[PDB]
Amino acid sequence: KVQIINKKL
Amino acid sequence: KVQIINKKL
Amino acid sequence: KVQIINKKL
Amino acid sequence: KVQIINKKL
Amino acid sequence: KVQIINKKL
Amino acid sequence: KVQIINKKL
Amino acid sequence: KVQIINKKL
Amino acid sequence: KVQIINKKL
Amino acid sequence: KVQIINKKL
Amino acid sequence: KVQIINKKL
Repeated sequence: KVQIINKKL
Repeated sequence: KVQIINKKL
Repeated sequence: KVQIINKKL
Repeated sequence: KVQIINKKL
Repeated sequence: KVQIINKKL
Repeated sequence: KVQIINKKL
Repeated sequence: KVQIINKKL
Repeated sequence: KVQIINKKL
Repeated sequence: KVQIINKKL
Repeated sequence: KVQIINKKL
């Protein structure tokens, strides 16, 4: 897996 | 796994 | 695993 | 494992 | 394991 | 920037 | 910047 | 900067 | 800076 | 700076 989980609030 | 979990609040 | 868990609050 | 757990509050 | 646990408060 | 540069050879 | 540069050879 | 430079040979 | 430079040969 | 420079040969 190559993955980015990005969450901006 | 290559992964970034990034969370900005 | 290569991983960054980054959390800015 | 290569890992950074970074938490800024 | 190569790891940094960094916590700034 | 949130970025992964992954290169497998 | 949140970044991983991963290179496997 | 939060960064991992990982190189496996 | 939070950083890991990891090199395995 | 929080940093690890790790080199295995």
